[PDB]
Amino acid sequence: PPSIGIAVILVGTSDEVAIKDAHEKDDFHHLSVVPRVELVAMNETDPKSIITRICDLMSDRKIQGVVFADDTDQEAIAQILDFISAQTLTPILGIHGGSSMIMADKDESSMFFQFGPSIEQQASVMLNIMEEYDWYIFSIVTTYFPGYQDFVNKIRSTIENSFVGWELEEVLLLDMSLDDGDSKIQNQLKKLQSPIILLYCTKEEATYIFEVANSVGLTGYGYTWIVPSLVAGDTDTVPSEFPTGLISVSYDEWDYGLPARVRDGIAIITTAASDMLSEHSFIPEPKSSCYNTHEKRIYQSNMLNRYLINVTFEGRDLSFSEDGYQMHPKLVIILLNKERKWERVGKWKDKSLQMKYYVWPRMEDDHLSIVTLEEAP
Amino acid sequence: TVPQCCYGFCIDLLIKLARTMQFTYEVHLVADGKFGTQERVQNSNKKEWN
Amino acid sequence: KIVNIGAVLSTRKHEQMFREAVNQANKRIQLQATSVTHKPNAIQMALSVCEDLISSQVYAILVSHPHFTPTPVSYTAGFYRIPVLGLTTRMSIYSDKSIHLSFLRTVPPYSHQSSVWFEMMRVYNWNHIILLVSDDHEGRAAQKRLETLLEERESKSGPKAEKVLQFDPGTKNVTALLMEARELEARVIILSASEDDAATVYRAAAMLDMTGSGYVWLVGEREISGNALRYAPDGIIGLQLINGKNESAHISDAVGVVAQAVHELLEKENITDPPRGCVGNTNIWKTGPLFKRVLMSSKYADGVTGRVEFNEDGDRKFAQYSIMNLQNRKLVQVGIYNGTHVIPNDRKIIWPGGETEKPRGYQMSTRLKI
Repeated sequence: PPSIGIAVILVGTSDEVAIKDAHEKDDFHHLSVVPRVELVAMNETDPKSIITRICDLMSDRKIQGVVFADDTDQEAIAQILDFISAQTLTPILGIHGGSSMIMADKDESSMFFQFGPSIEQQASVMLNIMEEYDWYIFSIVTTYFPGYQDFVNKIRSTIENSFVGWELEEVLLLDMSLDDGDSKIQNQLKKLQSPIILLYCTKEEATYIFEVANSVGLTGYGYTWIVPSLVAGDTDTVPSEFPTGLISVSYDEWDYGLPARVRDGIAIITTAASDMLSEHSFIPEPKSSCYNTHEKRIYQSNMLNRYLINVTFEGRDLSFSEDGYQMHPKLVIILLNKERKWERVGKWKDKSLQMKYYVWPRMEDDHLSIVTLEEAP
Repeated sequence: TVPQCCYGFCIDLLIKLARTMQFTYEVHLVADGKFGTQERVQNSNKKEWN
Repeated sequence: KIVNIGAVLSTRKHEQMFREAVNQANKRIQLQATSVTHKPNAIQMALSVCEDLISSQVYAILVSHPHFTPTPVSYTAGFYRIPVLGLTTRMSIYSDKSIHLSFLRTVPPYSHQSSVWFEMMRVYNWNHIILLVSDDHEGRAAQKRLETLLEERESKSGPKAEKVLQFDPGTKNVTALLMEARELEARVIILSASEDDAATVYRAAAMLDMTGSGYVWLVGEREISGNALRYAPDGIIGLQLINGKNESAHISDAVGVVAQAVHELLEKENITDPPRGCVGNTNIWKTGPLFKRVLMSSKYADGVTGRVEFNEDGDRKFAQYSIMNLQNRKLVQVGIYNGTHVIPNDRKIIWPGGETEKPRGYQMSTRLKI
C-alpha cells in the first residue's frame, strides 16, 4: 500500500480526535495504497490566507490530496480556492459547507469535487416536491446570479417534456446590478401571481430579495416559494427576513455528519488511489513548488480524473458527475418551523423521494374535501 | 443503405419541376422513417427538427 | 484623501511613466501611487497582489497581458470584489460575467470585434456567408456573438447565414469541415481559429484546393496576424483591431477613466474607502457597488485612443478596427471602421482570385437532390 498524504483542512471548531480516529478506524485492506492522514487548520477566512495554506500543502511534504471543509458562509472562498488547486492541478475535495457547496463555473482541468449533487439535480428534486405538493401550476423567480439560464433551462426541460398538464406560469429574471432606486423588483413582485413559484438566489441575495418580499408581503398564506440549500445558505444560520416555513432541500446536515463524511472523502481519495498505480503503472508526482511547478507540468496525465470518474466505497458510490457534481447524491428536503428552524421535509433518493407527511404543513377558504365515489359517465 | 429505384407521381412532380427550371436531378432516401420534427435531445436542451 | 490604485505588468518604464500618470492624474487632498509587476508564477503573484494590494487598499489594479491562466487577479480582487482595471485582453472568456463579477479592461473582445466583420458583410455586400470555426469554448461563445449580430439583423428588419464549423484543437484533417466547404456554393466563409489552428486552416485550404480563386477566408488578425502570416494565403480576408499597441497608450488614459470616475466617486453618500486588511476580513468592500456602478456610469470624454466608453460588458465601445490584407504576400492596411464607419483605404483591396473585385459566388449548383 503506497503511502498517500491525506490532508484534512479543518475550518473552525472541529473534533480532531474523532476525525483522525476515523482515519485510524477506517483502513482499507483491499486498497493498493496507504493513507497518510493530516489535520490542517486555518482559523481565518482570508482568500490570501487560503493561498498561503496551499503553499503549506506542499511546504509540509509531498501533497497527495487536499481535503478542505468549510464552516463559513463564503462560497467564493471555495471558488478561488478551487482556482488555486486548478493552478496546482492536483486532487482536492471540499468536505463541508462552502467546500461542499455547489461550485459554479467549473474550470477546464478542475478536479475539485464535494459531497452532494449539482443544483441541476436539486431543482429536479424540487419538481418532485411539487409532485408531493401536487400543485401543478408554478413559476420561477430569480436574479442574474450564475446558473440563471441553466436553472431556468433545465427547469424548462422539466416543463415541456411532460405528458401531464402541470402548469408553469413564467420565469422571473432579475439582477442586483441595476440601481435599486427604481425598485422595479417590487414591480416584479407585483408581477407575481401564481400560487406556486420558484425562487433562486443566494442568502446574501435573499437579504434584499426576501426583504423586498416582506415589502410586497406577497408571501402571505397560500404563497408557495422554495429555494435550494446554498440558495438558503447555511443550515444553522436563520435570518429573520427569511420566508416563514419556506420549503427547501439540501444535502443532509442532520443525517450526514461533516467529520463523519470526512473519513468518507478520505476513502474517496483512496478509491482514487485504487486503480492509479495499477493501471497507470506510475505514482503521483507531487509538485515541489506549485508556483515553480511550471516545469514538471509537461508529463501531466489527466487519466487521474478518468480514474476518478467511476468510484465506489463502503457500499457508497464515490463516482461523481462529469460536471463535477455527485453521480448519485442523497437529498434532504427541509423547511423552517414555527420556531424559525428549518425542519427536515424529506429526502430524494435518486429520482425517488420520501415525504415526511401525507400533506404539506399548509399552516379564508379551507378544503372542500370533495369525497366521492366514481360512477361513469 | 443500398442503391434502389425511385418512381412516383410526386417524384414525377419533381421531374416536371426541373423541366421548368433546369437542375441536375438527384434522388436520395430517408435515413429514419419520419418526415421531420422539432425534438428535444437528452442533453444541451435544444429543440431540434429531425 | 489619498486616492490609490494598483498596477500589474512587465514593463518597468510603464511603471515609472505610470507614476507620472499618477502625477498628472492627481491634478487631472490628492491621489496616492501604488503599482506591482506581473510575475511568471500565478501562485506567488496572486500572493503579491494579496500582500501589497490589500495593504495598499487600491481603488483598482491596472492589468496588462504579458489559455485562461493570465487572470490570477480575476481571482484576487474578487476576494474583496474590488474594481478591476485591465488593459491588453481582447479575449472575452476573461470578459465572461460569471467568473469575474466586476472586471474592467481597455480592450474589446476579439469575438465582439468580429462584429466588424458583420459589417464587412455590408462591405463585401455578400449576403450568403459561411461560419468556419475551431471547436473550443471561447470560440463557441464567439460564434454565439456571430449569431447575435446575425439574428440581430433579422429582428432589425438579408444577412444570409450558413453552416458553422467546429474543429477541435490540433485537428489532424479538417477535410470533414474543409472539404465540407465545397458543399457551399457561395465562397464567403467566416473563419474562427487560434494560432496553430489557423495554421491548420492555411495548410488545409489549397491542400484540398479549396483556396480556389474567390474562396473567402475571413477572420481577424488575432487569427491572421503573427506566425499565421508565414503560410497565410495572400490577400486573405482579414482586419486588425485598431489602436491596440503597447503598454504606453493602454496605461495612458487608463488612470484617465480611473480618476475621471474618482471625481463623482467621492461624491457618493455613506462612502467608504477601498478595504485594506485582507487577513480575517471576509466582507468585500461595499463601495464596490458604487465603485463599479461608477465604472458603469463611466463614459470618458477623450482618451489616449479617443473618446472612451464601454457597454454593459465594460471594455470599450464603438472601437476602431483596422482593415488590412496581404499585398503580394505582404500585409497592407485595407482601411478601418470608426465603430460603424468603414474607411476605404487609398489602394484597391486585391482579391487573391481575379483582380481586386468581390465576386458573387452563390451561383447555384446543377446537382439538385431530394
